[PDB]
Amino acid sequence: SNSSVYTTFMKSHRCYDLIPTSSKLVVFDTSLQVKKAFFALVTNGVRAAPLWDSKKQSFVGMLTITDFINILHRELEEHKIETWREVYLQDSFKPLVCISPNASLFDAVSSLIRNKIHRLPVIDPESGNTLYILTHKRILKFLKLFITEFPKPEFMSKSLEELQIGTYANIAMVRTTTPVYVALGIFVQHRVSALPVVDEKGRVVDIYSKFDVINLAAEKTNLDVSVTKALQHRSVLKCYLHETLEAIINRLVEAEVHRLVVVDEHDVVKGIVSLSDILQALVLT
Amino acid sequence: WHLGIRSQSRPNDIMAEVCRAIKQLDYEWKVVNPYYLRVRRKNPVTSTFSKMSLQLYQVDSRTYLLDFRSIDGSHTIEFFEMCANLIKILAQ
Amino acid sequence: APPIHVMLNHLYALSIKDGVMVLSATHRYKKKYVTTLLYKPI
Ligand SMILES: Nc1ncnc2c1ncn2[C@@H]1O[C@H](COP(=O)(O)OP(=O)(O)OP(=O)(O)O)[C@@H](O)[C@H]1O
Ligand SMILES: Nc1ncnc2c1ncn2[C@@H]1O[C@H](COP(=O)(O)OP(=O)(O)OP(=O)(O)O)[C@@H](O)[C@H]1O
Repeated sequence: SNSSVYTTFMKSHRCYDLIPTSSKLVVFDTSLQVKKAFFALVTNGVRAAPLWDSKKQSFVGMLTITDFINILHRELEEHKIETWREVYLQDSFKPLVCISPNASLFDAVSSLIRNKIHRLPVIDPESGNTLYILTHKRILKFLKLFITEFPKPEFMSKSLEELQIGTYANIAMVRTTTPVYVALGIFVQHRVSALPVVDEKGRVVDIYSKFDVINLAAEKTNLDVSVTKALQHRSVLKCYLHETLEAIINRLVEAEVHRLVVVDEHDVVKGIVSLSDILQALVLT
Repeated sequence: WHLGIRSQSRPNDIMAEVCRAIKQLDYEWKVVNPYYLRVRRKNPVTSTFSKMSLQLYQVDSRTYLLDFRSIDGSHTIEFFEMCANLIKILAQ
Repeated sequence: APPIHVMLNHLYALSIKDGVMVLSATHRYKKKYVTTLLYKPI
């Protein structure tokens, strides 16, 4: 099963396998104020945290950048995570998705993909404890350690166009002139992590992310400002269709970045390949 | 980080307070030692049990340390909640 | 009277700030150790 090797490898291992020997887990009570939770996230240096509801005596989901994006899109910080989740009836409509330590990595990848989420809490059925938080990135690194170290399938050599991996239609992008609030709206509208920034020609010049929006807002100074000006407040990776899938992967993992902009010789944007596109290609397929 | 909570009251008084706090809590408790304990909180929502242990240590001539140890929803989190409630009452 | 990886299972705490209490403890799952921090409103 050389051409299905990766699938086999992932079905062979458990989520328990990529949990660190010693790890730290930050947990919020849903009664926590969004502002304080936000600052708790920063001081700990994490982008998301599992949510524990005291009334329900249960983990009810995750607090992610997207949740902030939605919030900002509508006192935001005074109200409890509860109140905000209730406004969207989040517990009922997008209920917690969790996975067991003994479940396979393949199941984890599949779950992440089909549920369109990036965080997958590893919970022990026996104690109900959350042990770890799975992500595409962590799973990919694990797969990568295997990829580099054992004979590769022939398709790993195949180019991107050749393999048809990535998204090449309805790409969500922004122009340098585009106001930040406009970008805000399109984030919520397209459910996408980052937006390529393009000039009048359409060439890619920068990438704008949900975190940029949140950074700008935390600054409390107006959303009306364009995309490049906001980008000046800070502190691009692309690929070509002719490049090999293996080379694309290395690039992703090396720079610990989440996706590449696929572009023309002139840098006009053709497509986008993200970690999930990679995982589904290798593992789920 | 801090291990448990500290107190400079007389050991017997400290233990008198804990039992009081536990009763206000409605948690059932038993006494292994004069200043050591096992606390069982049954769970209202999940109808399950969470058990922890309290041991009173001395630290210096004038100071004592109350130690919270869990016993093998979420059991870790419930342990935190049981401890939090106790400390809130003791905080008063 | 009172008696004067050992920590495993022992409650730990950061001092309270902004009416939020942070409780932490390290528990073992198999060969893995998880240090959990609970941020709960006082
Ligand atoms: N395991 C999960 N179960 C239920 N809901 C989840 C889970 N993970 C995320 N969500 C919800 O899905 C939405 C999308 O978050 P997701 O983590 O997928 O992307 P994100 O916000 O970009 O986070 P990240 O920074 O990890 O990419 C969020 O509102 C979050 O509350
Ligand atoms: N700007 C965009 N416009 C359209 N589609 C996109 C854009 N960015 C990513 N996609 C596609 O959306 C899907 C998920 O995108 P996203 O970048 O949110 O996921 P992901 O990045 O794979 O998750 P992670 O950030 O953990 O990799 C992927 O198929 C990706 O190809």
